Amino acid sequence: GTVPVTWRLGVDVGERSIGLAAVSYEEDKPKEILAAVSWIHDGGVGDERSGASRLALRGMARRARRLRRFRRARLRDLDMLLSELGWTPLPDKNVSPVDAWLARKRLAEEYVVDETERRRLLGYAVSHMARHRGWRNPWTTIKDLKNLPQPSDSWERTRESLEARYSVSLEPGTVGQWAGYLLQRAPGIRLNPTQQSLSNATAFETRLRQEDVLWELRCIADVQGLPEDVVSNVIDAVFCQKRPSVPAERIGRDPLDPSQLRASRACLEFQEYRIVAAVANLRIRDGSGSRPLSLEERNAVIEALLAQTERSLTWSDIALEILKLPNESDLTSVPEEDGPSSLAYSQFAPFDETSARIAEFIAKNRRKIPTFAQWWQEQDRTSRSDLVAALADNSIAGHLPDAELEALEGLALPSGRVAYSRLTLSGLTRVMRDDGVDVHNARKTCFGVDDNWRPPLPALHEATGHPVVDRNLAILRKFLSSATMRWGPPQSIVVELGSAGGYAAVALRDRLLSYGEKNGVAQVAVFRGGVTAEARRWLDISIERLFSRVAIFAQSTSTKRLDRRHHAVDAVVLTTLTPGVAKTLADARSRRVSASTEEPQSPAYRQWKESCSGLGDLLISTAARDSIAVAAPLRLRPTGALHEETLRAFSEHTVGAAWKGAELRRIVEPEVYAAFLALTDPGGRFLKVSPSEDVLPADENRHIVLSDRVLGPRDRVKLFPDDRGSIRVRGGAAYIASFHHARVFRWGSSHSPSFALLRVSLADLAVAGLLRDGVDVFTAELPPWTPAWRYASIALVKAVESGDAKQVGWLVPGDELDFGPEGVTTAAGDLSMFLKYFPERHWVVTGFEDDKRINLKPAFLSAEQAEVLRTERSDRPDTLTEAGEILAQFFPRCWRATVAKVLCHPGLTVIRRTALGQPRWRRGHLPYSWRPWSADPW
RNA sequence: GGAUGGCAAGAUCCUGGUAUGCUGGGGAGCCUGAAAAGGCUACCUAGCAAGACCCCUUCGUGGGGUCGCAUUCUUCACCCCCAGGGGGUUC
DNA sequence: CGCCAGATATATACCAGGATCTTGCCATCC
DNA sequence: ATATCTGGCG
Repeated sequence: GTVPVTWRLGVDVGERSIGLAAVSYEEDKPKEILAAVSWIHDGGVGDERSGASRLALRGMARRARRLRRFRRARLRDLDMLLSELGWTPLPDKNVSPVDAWLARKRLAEEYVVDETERRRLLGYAVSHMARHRGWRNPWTTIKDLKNLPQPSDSWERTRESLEARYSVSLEPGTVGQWAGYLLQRAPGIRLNPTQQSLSNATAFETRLRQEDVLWELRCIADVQGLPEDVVSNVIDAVFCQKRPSVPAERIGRDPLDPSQLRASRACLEFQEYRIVAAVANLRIRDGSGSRPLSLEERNAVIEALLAQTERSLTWSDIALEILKLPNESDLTSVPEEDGPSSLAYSQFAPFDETSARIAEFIAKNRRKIPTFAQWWQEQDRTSRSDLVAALADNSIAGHLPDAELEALEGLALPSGRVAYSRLTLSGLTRVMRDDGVDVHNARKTCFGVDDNWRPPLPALHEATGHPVVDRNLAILRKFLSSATMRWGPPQSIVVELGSAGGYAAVALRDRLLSYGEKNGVAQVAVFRGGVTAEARRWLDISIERLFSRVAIFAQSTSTKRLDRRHHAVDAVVLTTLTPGVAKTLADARSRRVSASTEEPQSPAYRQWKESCSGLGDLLISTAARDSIAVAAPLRLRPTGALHEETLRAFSEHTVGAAWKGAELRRIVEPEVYAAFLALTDPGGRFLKVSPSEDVLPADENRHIVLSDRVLGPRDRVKLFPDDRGSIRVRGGAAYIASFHHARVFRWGSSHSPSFALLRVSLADLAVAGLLRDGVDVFTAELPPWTPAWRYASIALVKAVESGDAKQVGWLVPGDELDFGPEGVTTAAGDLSMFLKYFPERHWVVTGFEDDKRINLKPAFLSAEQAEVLRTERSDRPDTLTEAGEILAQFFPRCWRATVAKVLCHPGLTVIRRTALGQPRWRRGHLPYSWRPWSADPW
C-alpha cells in the first residue's frame, strides 16, 4: 500500500513549533516537495502566566488532594488517641475565637490544680496545634525533631523585632502567648504574613518551625506535670508526618533484567562490580603483547582496591606498587571488544566508597556504634550487601538496633542510582571472577545476548517526561509513520534545533537512530544550532520574499520569525545537508562575522549547489500553490479543569417576587429551574428570555411544585451570583471552565441560512453526566438546565426549540478556517486596513467570546513577533513601518468575529489536517474537514 | 577529533509538608448608620475539583482504602508493539 | 439601549531532597 | 491568554 520513492526527512525543531518536510531526490537533486508543514504546538504549558507545564499543574493538584486526605487522616488518628486520653477538641460552631491560644498560654504560665478542668483546656490547645503544626524537613523523623534547638534562632529573632516596635517583652515567651496579646493592643494585626497583589503593621516575619512548636509542647508538659508514657505518645501523634519516598515506577529498569530495578550507587554489589569489571578488561604487555591478567595477579590487585579506605591507589601505583611491573605503561585497559586502549596513570583507581564511609563513621563514632562496630567487624559482605541495599531503601523508601540507628543518620552515604539492578551486578561479578572473562562477554554467559550488545536505545513510542520535547516528539513520529506509509523510508534525516533544547537533541536523535537501525536509514544528522538559516541565505532563499510579505521595522530587516511557515521551509532545505557540508557552511559563516570576506567554494559546497540549485524554484512553486501548511493539533480528550477554583456565595430570590430574564437563568436548583421554565412557556423545552427584562410578573402567590416538596410564595430559591455560566460544587457556586469545544447549529434556507454557536464547557459534560466511557462528547443532547443552554444565543435557542436548528458540525480551539480564494468578504473596520497589508485567508479558532462571536487569529503569523511589536511602539515610536502599527494594534485581541458574519461563507471550509499536513476529506474514524454552509446531519 | 577520572551548574518531574486564599459554619474587636444590618480588620472550625470505584460490613444507608486537571486526532473503527499497557491511521 | 474597544479577573507562594536528564569546566592517556 | 466586566459610543 506504499508508493516507494527516494526521499529525505527534514525537521526544524522550534520552541513552540516544529517544521517537517519530506523531499524526494532523483540522483542526485531534489525534484518534488512531497510534504512540508510546520505544526504549532503549545510547548506543554498549561498556565500561560508563570509558565508551569500541564503535568506540573496535575501533580500539584494531585499532591494537594493527598495532602488534604493525609491531613484529614492524621487529625482523626490524633482525635482517636486523645479520646481514651480524656481530652476535648474545639467544636466548630460556637466557641471563643481565642480559646486555643489562651489555653497554650495559661498552661505555660499558671499550674491549674483541678484535674478535670485541666483536661478540657488540654484538648482545645492540642487540636489547634495539630491544625497549625508548622514546617520541618520531611526527611527527618519525630525523634530528630526532638533533638533540635528548642526554640530556634529565627523565633528568638522574630520575638526581638516585636519587642523593639511595640515596646513589650513577654516571659518566657512561647508563640501561643505572643499571639493572644498582640491581637489586643493594636487590633487587626495579622500573625503570619501573606501577599495577594498596603497600609498596616504585621506581627511576624518568618514561618514557625515544628521545633519551636515542640518547644512549647514540652514546656507545658513540664509545668503541668505529665507522665512520660502519655506525653511521648501524644507528641509522636501530633507531629506524625508521613515519611517521603520515591515511587517504584520512577526507578529505571535494568536493561538486562527488566524485572528488577536499578540498584543504588552506595550498593556493595555495585562497588565490587565496578572494581571486578575494571580489572577483567586490563591487559599487560607480553611481547608483542598483549594478554589479560593472570588469575592470581587479578585477585591480588582486586583485594588491594577493596581494602583501601581512601582513593589513593592510582593506575600507576597498580602497575608498580602491587604487581611490581617494570614500567607504568606496561599495563593498559580496553573499553570495547578488542579495541583501542588508554589509561591515565595519574588518575585514581576505584575503591569501595560505601565500606570506607562505613569505616570512617565507625572510626569516628564508635561510642555511638559499639555493638555494630563489633558486629560489622566479622560480618561478611554477603550480608552487608543486603544490609546496604536496605540502607539505601531506608534513606529512601522503600536486624537493626533502634538505639544505634538514630546516630547512624550523621553518616553520608553515596546518593544516586546506577545503570544495573542488584542481582544483575551480583551475577555478573561472580562470572567475571570465576571464568576470567570480559564484562561484555559476562553478559553472554549470564543472559541470552549476542556479543557485544549496547543497551537498547529509547524508542519513538516512549515519552521523555519533558513537556517541550514530548510535544515535538509526538508530532514527529506521527509525521514519520504517515510518511513511511505514504512513501518509502527516507535516505537521510536532518534535524535543526533553535540551552533547554540540549536534552531534545540527544533524546530525539537517539530515538531516531533506533528508528533507522530498525527501518534501515543510512544517515542521521543533527545540528546545533544555526546551520539552516545560513543554508538559505547562501542560496538566495529569503522567506520574506518567498511569500510576498511587507517589512515591519523602520530599518529594513529579514522578517524570519514573522511567518510561521518558515519552520517547514527550513525543514525542506535541511534535506540537502550532510554533516560535513553543514559545518563547512557554518565555518564560513563565522569567517564573516569576525572580520575579508571573500566568497565560498569547496568540493563539498560546489557539489551541494549543483545538486541544490533547483530548490530556488521549487519553493516558489510550492508557495504559489499554497502547499506549505500551518497546523495545530486538536484537544479532544474531555479531561482538565472542570471549573474555576473560586468558590462563591449564592444569591437568594423569593418565589413570590418579580423575575427578570437574568434572574431566571441564575436559578440554581435544576428542578426549580424547570419549574420557572414552565412558568415562562408551558410547552417549551428551553428558556427563550432576554435578561434585563421582566418575563414573569410579581405574582404575590407564586408556587413551585417539585418531586421533593412544593415551595410557598414566601420560600426562597438560591441563585448563582452572576449571569454567567456556572455550576454548584460542594455547596458553592463556581464559574465554568473555558470552553472544551463548540457545537455548530444552523437553520433557515439552504441558500441563505443563519448559523450560531453553542459554547460547551467541561462543566457541562460533568453535570450532564456525559463523562462515562462510550460517550461522544460533541454530539449528545445537553439538558436545558446545563449552562451551555442557559447562555446560548437567544435566536439560537428559539430556532432549536422550533425543531429548525440541527447540529451540523463542531469546532474546537486550533482547527483551520480556509476561506478559499474567495477570502474574507465581510471585511469591515480595522480588519479592512489589516488585509491591505497582511492578505490572510487562513485563520485559527482561539476562543468563543460570547454566544454570538468567535475569536480568530491569523494562521500564518506568529504571536511572538507581533508582541515584540506592541512593546516597540510604546517605547520607541516612529520606528516601525505603517504595517507595523497595523499589526501592533491588531494582535492583542486579534479578531473578534460575529459567528453569523463568519459561517455565512459557502465558501469557507474548516480544515482538519493529517500528520503530513494534508486535509482529511474522507469521513473516516479520524476527524475530518467539512463545510459549515452545505454540511448536513446524518 | 575519540577514551577515562573528577568538578560545577542548570532542566524536568516526583514525594511529603507549611502558610495563605475562597466558600460554609462561627464570633474577638471596630466603623459607617436615629435605626434594622451590615462591612471592616482579624481569628476558630470544615472542605477545596465533579466524581468513579473498592475494601470491611457488625448491614452502620454507614466506617477506610485508593484513583480523579498528564500522555493535544474524545467515543466508535483497524494496523502495530511487549496480557495488560504503549503506538500509528496516508486524502 | 446595541455594539465596539479598552480594561479586568483568573488561587499563590514557599520548603528538603529523591528519580530522570543535559550542559559547562578541569585533567591525563591514545 | 481568555471570558468576563465596565464605560463610553453611536
